[PDB]
Amino acid sequence: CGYVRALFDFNGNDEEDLPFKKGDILRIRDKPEEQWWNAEDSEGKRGMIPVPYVEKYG
Repeated sequence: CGYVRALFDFNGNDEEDLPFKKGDILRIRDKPEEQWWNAEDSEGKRGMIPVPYVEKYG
């Protein structure tokens, strides 16, 4: 219920979007766009995360 998970490790590492990893945890915070939303990683880093690269956990 407002949580996603990345099932793929990305290479990119822009100084704007948070980096993802295989089997990473990312919480949903705000979904302004229709592809990348602002999710809070499991590190407290709140940035844009892909909805496709991730999955609906809860």
